[PDB]
Amino acid sequence: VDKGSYLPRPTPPRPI
Amino acid sequence: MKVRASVKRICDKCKVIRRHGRVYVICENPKHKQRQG
Amino acid sequence: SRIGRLPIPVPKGVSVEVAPGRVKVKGPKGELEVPVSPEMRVVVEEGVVRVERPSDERRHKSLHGLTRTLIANAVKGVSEGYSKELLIKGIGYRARLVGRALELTVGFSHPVVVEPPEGITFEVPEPTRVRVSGIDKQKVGQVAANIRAIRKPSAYHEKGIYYAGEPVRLKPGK
Amino acid sequence: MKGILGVKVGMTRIFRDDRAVPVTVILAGPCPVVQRRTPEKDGYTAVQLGFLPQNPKRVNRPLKGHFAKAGVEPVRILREIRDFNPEGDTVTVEIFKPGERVDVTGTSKGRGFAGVMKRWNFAGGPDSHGAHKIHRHPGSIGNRKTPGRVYKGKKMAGHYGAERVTVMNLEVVDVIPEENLLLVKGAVPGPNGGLVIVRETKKA
Amino acid sequence: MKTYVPKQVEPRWVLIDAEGKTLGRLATKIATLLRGKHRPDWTPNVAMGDFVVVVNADKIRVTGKKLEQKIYTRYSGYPGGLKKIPLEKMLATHPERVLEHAVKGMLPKGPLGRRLFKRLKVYAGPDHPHQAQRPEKLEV
RNA sequence: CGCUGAAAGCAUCUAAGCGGGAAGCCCGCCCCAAGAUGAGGCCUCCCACGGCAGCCGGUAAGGACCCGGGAAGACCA
RNA sequence: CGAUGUCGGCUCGUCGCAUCCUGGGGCUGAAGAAGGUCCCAAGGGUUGGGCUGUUCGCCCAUUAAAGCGGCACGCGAGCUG
Ligand SMILES: [Mg+2]
Ligand SMILES: [Mg+2]
Ligand SMILES: [Mg+2]
Ligand SMILES: [Mg+2]
Ligand SMILES: [Mg+2]
Ligand SMILES: [Mg+2]
Ligand SMILES: [Mg+2]
Ligand SMILES: [Mg+2]
Ligand SMILES: [Mg+2]
Ligand SMILES: [Mg+2]
Ligand SMILES: [Mg+2]
Ligand SMILES: [Mg+2]
Ligand SMILES: [Mg+2]
Ligand SMILES: [Mg+2]
Ligand SMILES: [Mg+2]
Ligand SMILES: [Mg+2]
Ligand SMILES: [Mg+2]
Ligand SMILES: [Mg+2]
Ligand SMILES: [Mg+2]
Ligand SMILES: [Mg+2]
Ligand SMILES: [Mg+2]
Ligand SMILES: [Mg+2]
Ligand SMILES: [Mg+2]
Ligand SMILES: [Mg+2]
Ligand SMILES: [Mg+2]
Ligand SMILES: [Mg+2]
Ligand SMILES: [Mg+2]
Ligand SMILES: [Mg+2]
Ligand SMILES: [Mg+2]
Ligand SMILES: [Mg+2]
Ligand SMILES: [Mg+2]
Ligand SMILES: [Mg+2]
Ligand SMILES: [Mg+2]
Ligand SMILES: [Mg+2]
Ligand SMILES: [Mg+2]
Ligand SMILES: [Mg+2]
Ligand SMILES: [Mg+2]
Ligand SMILES: [Mg+2]
Ligand SMILES: [Mg+2]
Ligand SMILES: [Mg+2]
Ligand SMILES: [Mg+2]
Ligand SMILES: [Mg+2]
Ligand SMILES: [Mg+2]
Ligand SMILES: [Mg+2]
Ligand SMILES: [Mg+2]
Ligand SMILES: [Mg+2]
Ligand SMILES: [Mg+2]
Ligand SMILES: [Mg+2]
Ligand SMILES: [Mg+2]
Ligand SMILES: [Mg+2]
Ligand SMILES: [Mg+2]
Ligand SMILES: [Mg+2]
Ligand SMILES: [Mg+2]
Ligand SMILES: [Mg+2]
Ligand SMILES: [Mg+2]
Ligand SMILES: [Mg+2]
Ligand SMILES: [Mg+2]
Ligand SMILES: [Mg+2]
Ligand SMILES: [Mg+2]
Ligand SMILES: [Mg+2]
Ligand SMILES: [Mg+2]
Ligand SMILES: [Mg+2]
Ligand SMILES: [Mg+2]
Ligand SMILES: [Mg+2]
Ligand SMILES: [Mg+2]
Ligand SMILES: [Mg+2]
Ligand SMILES: [Mg+2]
Ligand SMILES: [Mg+2]
Ligand SMILES: [Mg+2]
Ligand SMILES: [Mg+2]
Ligand SMILES: [Mg+2]
Ligand SMILES: [Mg+2]
Ligand SMILES: [Mg+2]
Ligand SMILES: [Mg+2]
Ligand SMILES: [Zn+2]
Repeated sequence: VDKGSYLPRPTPPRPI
Repeated sequence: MKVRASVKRICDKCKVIRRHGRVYVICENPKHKQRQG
Repeated sequence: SRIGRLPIPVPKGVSVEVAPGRVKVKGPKGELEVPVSPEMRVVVEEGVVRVERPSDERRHKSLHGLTRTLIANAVKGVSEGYSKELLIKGIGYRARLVGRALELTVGFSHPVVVEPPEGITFEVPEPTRVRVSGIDKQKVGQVAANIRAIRKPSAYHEKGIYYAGEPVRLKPGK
Repeated sequence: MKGILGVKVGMTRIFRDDRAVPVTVILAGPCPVVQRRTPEKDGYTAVQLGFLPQNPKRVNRPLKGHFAKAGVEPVRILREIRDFNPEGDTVTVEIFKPGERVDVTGTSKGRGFAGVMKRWNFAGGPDSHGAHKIHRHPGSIGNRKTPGRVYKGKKMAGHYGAERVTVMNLEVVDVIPEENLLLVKGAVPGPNGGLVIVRETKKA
Repeated sequence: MKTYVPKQVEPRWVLIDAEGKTLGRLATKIATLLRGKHRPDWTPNVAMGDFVVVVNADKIRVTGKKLEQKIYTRYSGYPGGLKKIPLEKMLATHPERVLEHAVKGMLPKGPLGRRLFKRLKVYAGPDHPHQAQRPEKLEV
């Protein structure tokens, strides 16, 4: 059942 | 068999019996046969 | 109003010997062991067995009656014996004796054969009448019930195996 | 509860009543009894059978003594059959007649480290529509925090085969005593050349 | 003055006829004997109780409806792997387990309690193989 | 669903006792399994070796190493 | 909130039982066959397709049946997107 998404779609980690 | 929390006599021919920890009702009329549950 | 206190006539010549927790009962037709509560006293009088109870608590009153009857039945069994008659009803329906065994033709695609257990005797006087006989009342009534169960009375037709003296109660169809 | 040891030799089919009959041929006889197990001595009943003759040069001393006590020439394999006490000192294919039904035990062919699709007939992943390096992978192995672990017994990749397998209720198609041959209809575990046990069947 | 500590003692073997005794009320006593708490030099960190032989375990007794309703339980670790076996059946199959299981639960958990339990020797039926030990019969 | 049967003179499958009764339960089938430390059993083999429930050394029955391989196998086994 | 990735699908299960089927049963306004209704039962089973991102639902063709729920609306360090 569709509800609010609570995170944005994640991107792979930017290099540290 | 009727199974229900309220078991009662239905006709005067109806007999309340306790049998193996349970309340049944027996009648010569099969419709009236009940066990409590 | 009371069974336990009522005494048991013991005919000549059946014997009754009491042991702690049993009474043995012998007669012309054989013997029977009656297991009996340690708590009742079974008392042997002239031509009379009686049972007495230790108090008037419900359990004792309950064991009392049971006990008299249990012995009284044993007594009758070794003297007169016990029997039950079964009638067969319905067109195809028949009984015949195959040696010591009871063969039943009652509408199945096969006949049903009942072997007598020890102490039980089967007799077919006519072919729609069966007689179960023995000295043990429970055993008799039981084997009787077994045979009847092979084909209970139908609810719509005088058809099936019946106890003698069992009323035919049918209901309508359409 | 008769039984015998044998080697699987291979399959063919025979023609019987205008029918092709798939068969496995087993060399079974002759099996010298080399110890009897009894209730008084051993606590249960069975026969230790031997099979295939061995080079005495290869039989160490504790083994030789065992054979000696039976007056039995040395043999490559010893295996018991349970609840079987034959009259003779020797068991041969003759204990079976065509038409009887048997169970055969073999050691199955060994597949080594096997994937989930070969081992457990798992479905695998898609081959396109975006499947990323998961074409033969098992999928999920669990739930989340409850229960937070994997069931004992969960089907996973691992070794598969080279195990004891018993195929049951096989028809005996022929027996050829002059060559110690038992022809059983169907398939028997293991490779050609592998050891098998042929027992009377427990099916009815 | 420091409290007395016993040097190692020779343990005493004891024999108990379980027949007709009430399972639980026998088990507590067996436990005491195994801990060694009948002994005035009781020391809690050494095994210094008796070895206990019990016979006729199959003839243990139980009150109420427990033969039918008391359920022993075993978990295998596998899905659906909780086996429930009732007293009746346990007596009919491994009768000595009934006493064994009851005494075990009345011993301490830990390395010592486990060791104490090995000192219990329970037999169904009137005989036992510990003749060499000449176990002293105890009424309890 | 019964048999027998009181309390409760009748009746009652129940209070004593006995029966029938499910693809379900226990056994039975197939596989693992004595690290089952509660470490089971049987058959066979070796032997009561030297120097000083311990150590050092040479052996026994046996085992490993190495090698040729294997419908066994990732190495290992 | 110095991060417990969020629908659906796939994969892989596992459990509950208020049972969809299969087994046992009582009552039936149960003649039979077929139903209804309640009780016991969770061992196993519980199909393929059109539409739509759908879950759901409707529909086609079958079926003994085409069960309902829980497992972070089970499962993105397993995939999809
Ligand atoms: Mg990042
Ligand atoms: Mg009402
Ligand atoms: Mg009224
Ligand atoms: Mg009545
Ligand atoms: Mg007299
Ligand atoms: Mg008096
Ligand atoms: Mg043994
Ligand atoms: Mg093998
Ligand atoms: Mg391989
Ligand atoms: Mg795979
Ligand atoms: Mg496979
Ligand atoms: Mg495949
Ligand atoms: Mg697939
Ligand atoms: Mg594929
Ligand atoms: Mg796809
Ligand atoms: Mg991608
Ligand atoms: Mg790819
Ligand atoms: Mg998650
Ligand atoms: Mg957990
Ligand atoms: Mg392997
Ligand atoms: Mg032929
Ligand atoms: Mg091959
Ligand atoms: Mg004491
Ligand atoms: Mg303390
Ligand atoms: Mg045992
Ligand atoms: Mg404890
Ligand atoms: Mg603690
Ligand atoms: Mg009646
Ligand atoms: Mg009666
Ligand atoms: Mg009255
Ligand atoms: Mg009773
Ligand atoms: Mg019963
Ligand atoms: Mg019956
Ligand atoms: Mg079946
Ligand atoms: Mg094995
Ligand atoms: Mg071992
Ligand atoms: Mg083993
Ligand atoms: Mg343990
Ligand atoms: Mg061993
Ligand atoms: Mg090598
Ligand atoms: Mg190699
Ligand atoms: Mg947050
Ligand atoms: Mg953090
Ligand atoms: Mg973080
Ligand atoms: Mg996380
Ligand atoms: Mg589910
Ligand atoms: Mg239910
Ligand atoms: Mg049904
Ligand atoms: Mg009908
Ligand atoms: Mg109608
Ligand atoms: Mg009609
Ligand atoms: Mg119905
Ligand atoms: Mg009902
Ligand atoms: Mg189920
Ligand atoms: Mg299940
Ligand atoms: Mg289900
Ligand atoms: Mg299209
Ligand atoms: Mg679609
Ligand atoms: Mg849809
Ligand atoms: Mg919709
Ligand atoms: Mg149907
Ligand atoms: Mg569908
Ligand atoms: Mg989710
Ligand atoms: Mg919620
Ligand atoms: Mg779900
Ligand atoms: Mg998810
Ligand atoms: Mg992802
Ligand atoms: Mg997802
Ligand atoms: Mg995850
Ligand atoms: Mg993750
Ligand atoms: Mg993950
Ligand atoms: Mg994670
Ligand atoms: Mg994956
Ligand atoms: Mg998008
Ligand atoms: Zn009525």
